[PDB]
Amino acid sequence: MSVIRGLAAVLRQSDSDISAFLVTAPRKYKVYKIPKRTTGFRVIAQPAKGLKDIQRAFVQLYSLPVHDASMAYMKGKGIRDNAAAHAGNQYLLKADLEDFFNSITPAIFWRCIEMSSAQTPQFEPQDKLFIEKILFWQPIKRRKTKLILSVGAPSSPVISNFCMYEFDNRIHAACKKVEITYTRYADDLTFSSNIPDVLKAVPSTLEVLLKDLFGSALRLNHSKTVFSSKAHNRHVTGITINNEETLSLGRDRKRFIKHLINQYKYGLLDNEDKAYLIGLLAFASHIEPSFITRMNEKYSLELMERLRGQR
Amino acid sequence: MTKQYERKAKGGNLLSAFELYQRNSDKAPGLGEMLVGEWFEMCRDYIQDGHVDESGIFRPDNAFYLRRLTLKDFRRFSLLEIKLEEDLTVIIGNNGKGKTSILYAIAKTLSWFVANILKEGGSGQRLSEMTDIKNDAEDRYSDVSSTFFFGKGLKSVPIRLSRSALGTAERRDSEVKPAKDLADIWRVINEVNTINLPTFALYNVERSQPFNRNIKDNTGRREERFDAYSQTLGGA
Amino acid sequence: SIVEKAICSVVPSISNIWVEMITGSDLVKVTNDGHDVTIDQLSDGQRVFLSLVADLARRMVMLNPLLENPLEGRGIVLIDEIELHLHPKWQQEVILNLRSAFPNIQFIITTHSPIVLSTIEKRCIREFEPNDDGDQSFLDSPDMQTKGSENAQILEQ
Amino acid sequence: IRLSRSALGTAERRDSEVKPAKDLADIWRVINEVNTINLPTFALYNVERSQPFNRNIKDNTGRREERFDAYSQTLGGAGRFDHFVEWYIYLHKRTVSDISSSIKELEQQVNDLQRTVDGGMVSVKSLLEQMKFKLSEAIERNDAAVSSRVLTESVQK
Amino acid sequence: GRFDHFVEWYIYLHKRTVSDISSSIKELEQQVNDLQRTVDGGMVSVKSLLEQMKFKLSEAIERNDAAVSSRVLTESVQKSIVEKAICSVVPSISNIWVEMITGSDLVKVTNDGHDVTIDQLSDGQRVFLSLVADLARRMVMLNPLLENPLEGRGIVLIDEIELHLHPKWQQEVILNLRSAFPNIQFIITTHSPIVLSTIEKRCIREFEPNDDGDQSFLDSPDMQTKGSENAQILEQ
RNA sequence: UAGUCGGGUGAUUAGCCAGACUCUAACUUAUUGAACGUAUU
Ligand SMILES: Nc1ncnc2c1ncn2[C@@H]1O[C@H](COP(=O)(O)OP(=O)(O)O)[C@@H](O)[C@H]1O
Repeated sequence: MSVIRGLAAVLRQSDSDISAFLVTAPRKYKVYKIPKRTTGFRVIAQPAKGLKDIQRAFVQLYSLPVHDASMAYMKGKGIRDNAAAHAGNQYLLKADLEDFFNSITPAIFWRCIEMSSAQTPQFEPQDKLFIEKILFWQPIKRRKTKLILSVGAPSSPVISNFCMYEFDNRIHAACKKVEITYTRYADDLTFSSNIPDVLKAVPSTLEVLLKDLFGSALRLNHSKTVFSSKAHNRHVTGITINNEETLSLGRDRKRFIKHLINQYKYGLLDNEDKAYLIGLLAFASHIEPSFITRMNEKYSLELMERLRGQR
Repeated sequence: MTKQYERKAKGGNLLSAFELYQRNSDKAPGLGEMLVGEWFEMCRDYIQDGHVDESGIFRPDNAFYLRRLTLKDFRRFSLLEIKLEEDLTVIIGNNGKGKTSILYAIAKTLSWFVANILKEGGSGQRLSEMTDIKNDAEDRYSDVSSTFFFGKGLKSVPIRLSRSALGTAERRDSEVKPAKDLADIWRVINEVNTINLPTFALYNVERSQPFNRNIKDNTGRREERFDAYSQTLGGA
Repeated sequence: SIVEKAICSVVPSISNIWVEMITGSDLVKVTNDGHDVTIDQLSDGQRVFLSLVADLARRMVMLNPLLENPLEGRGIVLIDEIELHLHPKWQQEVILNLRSAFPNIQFIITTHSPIVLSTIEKRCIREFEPNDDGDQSFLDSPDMQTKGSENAQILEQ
Repeated sequence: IRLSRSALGTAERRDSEVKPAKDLADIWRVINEVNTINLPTFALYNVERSQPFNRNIKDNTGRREERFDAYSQTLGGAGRFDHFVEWYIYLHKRTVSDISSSIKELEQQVNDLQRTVDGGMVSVKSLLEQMKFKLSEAIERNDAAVSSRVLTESVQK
Repeated sequence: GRFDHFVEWYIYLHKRTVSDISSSIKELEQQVNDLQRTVDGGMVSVKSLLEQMKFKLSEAIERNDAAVSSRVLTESVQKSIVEKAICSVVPSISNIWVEMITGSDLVKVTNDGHDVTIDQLSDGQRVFLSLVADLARRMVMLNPLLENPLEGRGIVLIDEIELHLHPKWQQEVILNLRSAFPNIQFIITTHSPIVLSTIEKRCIREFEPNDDGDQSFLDSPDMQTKGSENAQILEQ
């Protein structure tokens, strides 16, 4: 029974129950809007609890290959590693893909399964429909053919990382030859090098590789292709890179944190802002450990200790 | 949420301040007076702040100009980028190189700003599906991406005009929402309290037409202020 | 008064502009080279430039009521072939006059003339490579400093 | 149904609410398309109704006959009396002539040209490319006249 | 100039070149021969209302002798002359023809190796193309008795000959016009010294800078403009 | 010169002080989901 048998063995449920559940599974999604940070809203499709558990079990059962250049949605790796990969360089070529998650269709997934250069788990032809129903979301009730990955789902990140495995491999191989390091936080192609005038040809390589692999399904966002140098601001996925080639939160965010700590010093900070400040300080300690020491020196050690609390 | 918008607005962001002002105004009159609020004053100061420099010219605190223009499969350009200057940009070349095309694309982009200043959610001009797309092409669609600068509070206003060729099953859409948001800010702040509005004009080859005052031109009372946006990007 | 001052300052030949009501059709008169002439007897080159300047000044004045000088308001103006119907003497000062009258306007301009380029900084010029078919990306400024240079040198380089 | 307009530069718009009217008219149109029904007559007659009659009428034959021509310029304020004259003359022409013979000669040219089809050229389609289905379309257009549908020309007149 | 008239005339020429009269008059004769034998026995009802085409045969006989009696050039010859006049004068245009795209016939040109249509032409190329095309059409239509109708008498007045023209094109706009139309007296006005560098000093009439209209004669410049430097012509 | 980086002061997102950089060239973004940091645990 293959996939359904393993899902039943993991969920401790009968095959009939799971099979009946996986009939309108591409449709069992709750969609909502979250507020954008400046203005507008973002639409997210989140599956139901049962489908979420099914997707988690399917993800843990089958291990799809991922590349080392990818930095999103893996254990032990995240924003700090992605920023530190290009920390010591001089020039960067942050680029983005156009509608990355909703451009992935079951056709793309099955095309990537067969031609993957690394090991790929064997899916029987009988269970491919169940795979499509488990992994993919179906917007528009009337259209049963439109199946896309939903940004935000227990299974979408790993599928998205796997679908770009060949792209990541080929891009990394091309970039290492020309002394360019490449990382991708699942939508942010980051290229950096110390050689001048070497990043100009990278976007054309990206376009031709995307056309070769995904055809017209995946495209670059030309408005999101940015060239930066030490003469201008340099930040990778939220972490500023200094002219001293070290990670930083940015001067503005550091001054904001300083103002928050000063407000806490005179007791003008409420509980919500206090919790936000504690979270920001933990994130800063993760990203910029020296900032915590500087704040301890500036605002005394006892004030900081009382602010972060004790165990 | 209100807390995040307040944190961003007190830092100088204009979009967050306008969002806070709108959410206060549309609420009960306890927090919404349509004006005389912190966020409305922040927005109007952001729009209206300036100082007279050493030469006697008023310089606004937050200048407005176009930063980048990208032309993808537009007329003769497969993919072109420009780095428009803050004060004066000159485009030179032989005949049939695309300078008029660049000006035409910029005017089409500015038409959305003009329309949404005049009219809420107004529709600007769109790329032609018969002539604007490159004849050779590979996907039979064209994109015109623009980024605008409106001070440190609004460092980027990305607007993209897209059109697909005739007889294409897949039609490409335009991303014009940020221009609508900025023009909504301008229009709402102006109606609540008069502010200085930007000028968008195009003077193409359609100028130099003969004669003047051809007809009485019953067209909308030239005296009223918003008559300055009428046919402003028409070319003549 | 503001519109009249702008028109007289930018357009070189025009010294004054006003409206006559006697002969009771309403008509606008200008002064070209010391001669009072009506608006319809202008030449192509003094009427086109005056039309551009007058329209821009009207829009600036109407859209900037809270400015001491409304022409100092912000905006974007697109001009195609600025040297249209202009003698080489006029081309030597059109850019300077436009930039002086409207200092906060972002001017994006195309031209076929070294005379106009002689009054423009090298950094403000975006040139097309002569052997280009549309595959070139991210236009560049020229190498030779056009501002204050010889017209023949600008034609050469 | 509400017809709304707002001034330029207002922070919020005032839009029309013509959806119920569109729904009722969609009901009318769809029902009529599937099966012919009686339609309402909307007309407006202003003081421009008093205009001189210009003797002869432009012979723009081909459009005064269709049913939906009754809505052409129906709310312009002046009735299309020239359209009425053309329609009335058309009805008279179909009553005094073209109806005593009815479909007697129109189908005869097919048999007559069958001689050229058989004993003339090997195959003839260029000479008989229109009337063969023109007779069929005339029949399916006059089926309304011959049934409990669109009235005959004589009774209309 | 009436460029729309030129486009209609050019499409007429293309249609009558691809159709011709020898492929229609013989068909009319064959149809008449078939029908007359068919109606030989009787029942002339198949010809009474078909007599319209038989009379149109004689109508087509008319208006065709005028094409033989007036010694007018062949439509293909006129098309070739107009095409070679257009391509040899306009630098960017390589060839011009008519295609039946989606039924309608539209004129296409070749600019820098690409096959854009007329509506996609830039203003600099389109205006010069319209001028040369209208002049060539008028010369061909008014000079039917010449081997080359472009070598005919006439007086052509052009204002601002360098209009919309790049300086590279101004160096060859006078020579091309003179070579294409040798027997026309050209009276032109210009604002560019690049054009004057290709013109004899004897052919130039100048207005003095200090001139309010009291002068009585237009003199030639003292310096020889032909073959001179651009700076020298600008200065003297 | 701009612009950028950000060590310090500053009831502190502002202002100021010192220092530094400059491929034609950042524009700081998104949750409840995924991973990361932190806290309970
Ligand atoms: N859709 C198109 N596809 C390909 N080439 C085009 C298209 N539209 C115009 N062109 C070409 O691109 C040029 C456009 O000219 P234009 O933008 O007016 O330039 P300029 O102002 O420099 O003369 C011409 O050479 C024209 O033939």
